[PDB]
Amino acid sequence: SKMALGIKRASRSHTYHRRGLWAIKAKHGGALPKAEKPAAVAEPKFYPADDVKPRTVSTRKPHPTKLRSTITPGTVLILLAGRYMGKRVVFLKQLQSGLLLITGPF
Amino acid sequence: VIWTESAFKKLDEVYGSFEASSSKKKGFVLPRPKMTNADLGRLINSDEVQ
Amino acid sequence: TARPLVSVKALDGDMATDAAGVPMPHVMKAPIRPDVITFVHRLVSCNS
Amino acid sequence: GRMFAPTRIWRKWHRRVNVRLRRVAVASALAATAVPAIVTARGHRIESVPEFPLVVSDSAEGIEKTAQAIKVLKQLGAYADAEKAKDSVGIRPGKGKMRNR
Amino acid sequence: TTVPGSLVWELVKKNNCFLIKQFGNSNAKVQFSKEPNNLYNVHSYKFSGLANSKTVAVQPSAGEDKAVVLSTTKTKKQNTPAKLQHKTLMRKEFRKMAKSVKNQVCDNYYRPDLTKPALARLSAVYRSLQVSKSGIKKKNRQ
Amino acid sequence: GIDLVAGGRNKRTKRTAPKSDDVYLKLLVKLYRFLVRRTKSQFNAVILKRLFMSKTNRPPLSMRRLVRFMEGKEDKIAVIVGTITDDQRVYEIPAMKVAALRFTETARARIVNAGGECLTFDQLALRAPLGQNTLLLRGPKNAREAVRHFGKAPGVPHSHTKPYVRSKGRKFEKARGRRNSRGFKV
Amino acid sequence: AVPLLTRKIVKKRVKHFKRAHSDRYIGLKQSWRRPKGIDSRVRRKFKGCTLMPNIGYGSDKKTRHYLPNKFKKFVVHNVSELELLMMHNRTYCAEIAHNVSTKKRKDIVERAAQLDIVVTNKLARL
RNA sequence: UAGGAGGGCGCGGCGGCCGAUGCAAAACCCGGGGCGCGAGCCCGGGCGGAGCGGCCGUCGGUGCAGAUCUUGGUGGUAGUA
RNA sequence: AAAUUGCCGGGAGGGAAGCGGAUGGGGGCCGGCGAUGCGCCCCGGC
Ligand SMILES: [Mg+2]
Ligand SMILES: [Mg+2]
Ligand SMILES: [Mg+2]
Ligand SMILES: [Mg+2]
Ligand SMILES: [Mg+2]
Ligand SMILES: [Mg+2]
Ligand SMILES: [Mg+2]
Ligand SMILES: [Mg+2]
Ligand SMILES: [Mg+2]
Ligand SMILES: [Mg+2]
Ligand SMILES: [Mg+2]
Repeated sequence: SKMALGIKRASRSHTYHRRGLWAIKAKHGGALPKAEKPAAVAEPKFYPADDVKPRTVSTRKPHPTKLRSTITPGTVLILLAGRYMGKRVVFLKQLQSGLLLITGPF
Repeated sequence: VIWTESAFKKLDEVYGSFEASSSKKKGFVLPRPKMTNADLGRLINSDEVQ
Repeated sequence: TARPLVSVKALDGDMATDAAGVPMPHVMKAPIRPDVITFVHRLVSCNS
Repeated sequence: GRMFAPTRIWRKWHRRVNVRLRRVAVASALAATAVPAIVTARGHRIESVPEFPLVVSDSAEGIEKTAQAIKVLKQLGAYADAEKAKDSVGIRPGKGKMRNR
Repeated sequence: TTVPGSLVWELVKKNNCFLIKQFGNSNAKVQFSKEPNNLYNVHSYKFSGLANSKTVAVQPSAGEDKAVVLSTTKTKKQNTPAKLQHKTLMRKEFRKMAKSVKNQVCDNYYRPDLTKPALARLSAVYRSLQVSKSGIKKKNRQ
Repeated sequence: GIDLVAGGRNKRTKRTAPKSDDVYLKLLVKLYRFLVRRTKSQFNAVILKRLFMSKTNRPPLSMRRLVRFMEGKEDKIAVIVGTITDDQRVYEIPAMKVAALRFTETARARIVNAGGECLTFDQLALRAPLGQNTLLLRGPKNAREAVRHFGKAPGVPHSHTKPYVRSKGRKFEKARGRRNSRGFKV
Repeated sequence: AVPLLTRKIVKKRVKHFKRAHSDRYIGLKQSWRRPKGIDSRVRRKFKGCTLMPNIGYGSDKKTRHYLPNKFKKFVVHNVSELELLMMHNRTYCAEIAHNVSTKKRKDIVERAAQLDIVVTNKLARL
């Protein structure tokens, strides 16, 4: 259902819901809030010759890696590279970075 | 060029002006340019053009 | 009836005078013309 | 042997320019000097010269010696330029340094 | 500049005594102009110290420490070369000095063109003076 | 591959900038690049494309013909991208306002003493940036003496081309091919 | 002293364009000359013969004329011609001219180290 | 291909501009590092021991692989007939 | 200077050598060949 998901996500109304513009019509009365002018530091320590460009605090929020269909907490894996190749381990749980977490047990 | 006053006060008696027979040199009037005022600033930024 | 006035410089050991600026010549206001100057200088220099 | 097409004395050593075109050129040579920006861009050291186009009194006409001439150029701002001319002197590189140049 | 800025540009764009061009007239050509009253020492009509009425020069000074000269041309005194340049020798701290350069370059509408470049040359000049005083402590390659 | 003559790229050629390296005329070129770009006035486009000319595409236009072309149209400003040369074969000339690249000091004296106005193109671009009330004139192109010697051949029938002869006379291209009594009549 | 360049330099060809037949003869230099022959299989471009330069072998315009330093070079003869690189040292690299004394190179390199201008000849002649 | 045109590289001067040079110039050599699609250019090392460049303009006895090309030198031939 | 030759060190060779495009193995070579700094913050003086 990749493309049905594409449309269902792509609806204008469903984008209103997803961005949650209600509860943004809640806080600032009956309207969408204004925005203001940050960055009033006014204290540059040094002036580069090249046209300046600031650090990228990356706003893109990538998807999580999809754990394979044939992986279940409790599945006996087969390691394939590194010092434990051939070793059979038991999969504990696919952790928050995306990598699998396994145990021998030792 | 460093002019003395005597020379500088007879430049115009040598070269003349935009007038026939002004000069000491026959058959010559000062060349006139192809623009009276070549300040593209005031051209491109004056009221009429802008 | 108004042209710029070029101030003269006297020297040390100069008599005081009630003099004014020398009015600017027109040949000092003629067009500046580099293609003609390089043409004519190329041909005038061949002549010696 | 020879050289190919040996040069001959009847090449066109002198060229002619219209007398009015010489006059145009010399007028536009004058008209460009009255500009400090082009006098500078042409290479002269003009940073203490008082005013352009620079003029001195006629009492300059009466001097005799070059000590006096340098004394005169001190008042004006051009002795820096004379100094540039005098310290730049050198031997002309190439086959020029043997042909009386 | 009796004749206007544009005409002096069109007259000196191709050979001027302050221009250093190398590597030939090909695509390799490198062009810098080295007059004092040019900021990036780029040879172009924006920056040029000869093709302009209004130019801002920022130089590390003659024998003396931490003193930066900021000079601006006077628009009206063009035909009086000795009296064409308004120079001020500021030895204050960096922030005060930069406030002064904004005052003299941007906030008086003298020439907002060079609001950024003049402060960039101010940065580079001021640190050049610092290091001429202390020596190399950082390598600044990272 | 693909079927094109010269890869489809334009084989005609026009001036896109004057060969003349005259500083004032490059400045005019700049000014009219700006006017044509921001202004959309076809008149300024024409002034542009005519600054990008030779001198034999810009023949002089004389007072006699200029007065012919401005009898009774003196709220309109004449614009000749070329030269204006006077004419002693004219006696009364209207007080007339004209813009042109050059004025011979006799033509300009003639016009000024007629009481008109003698413009250059920088003055014109102020009071007619779009070409309001303007009268765009060219000179006679095929009037040059060299233009006679062009066309079909001097000696093919039904052609009146001038031949290149080092002197007019009886002995210079009059005998065979110029009369039935010697051979044939061209 | 840190490069402005943010674009990897890829070259479409590193090997030189030597003159065809410079190998068999000694009098023929290595500097390319286009074969103008009528039966020259180099000019007729048979596969297997020394390739000629085209324009297609051009390098990218923003990554042109950068040394592996990732700076465009500029040859300086003296400190005056060096001090014009203060506001370019993130894209230009000063090289001292090959015929300067070491007394003047010490001055150039002294000044460059403080103005923070990258140089490739600060260990030349010492 | 023949042929044409445009933009460039290079050589030797001349008028100007910017400089380098006994702390080592010119020239020449290198398995040295580069830049350019390319003519070429920049730097390092060495020998060398006195002059040389780069830019704009301008010019000319200016670019070599051939001509049973000119001159000079040197090979294999050959320690052979 | 070059063609040409000698010695010294290395490389390879079943009736040519040389050249072009791939990398692989040898050498010779490059430290601008490749970094160690940025902000905050606490003194202790400058
Ligand atoms: Mg002889
Ligand atoms: Mg195709
Ligand atoms: Mg007939
Ligand atoms: Mg054939
Ligand atoms: Mg010859
Ligand atoms: Mg000669
Ligand atoms: Mg030969
Ligand atoms: Mg040898
Ligand atoms: Mg051996
Ligand atoms: Mg091979
Ligand atoms: Mg290899």
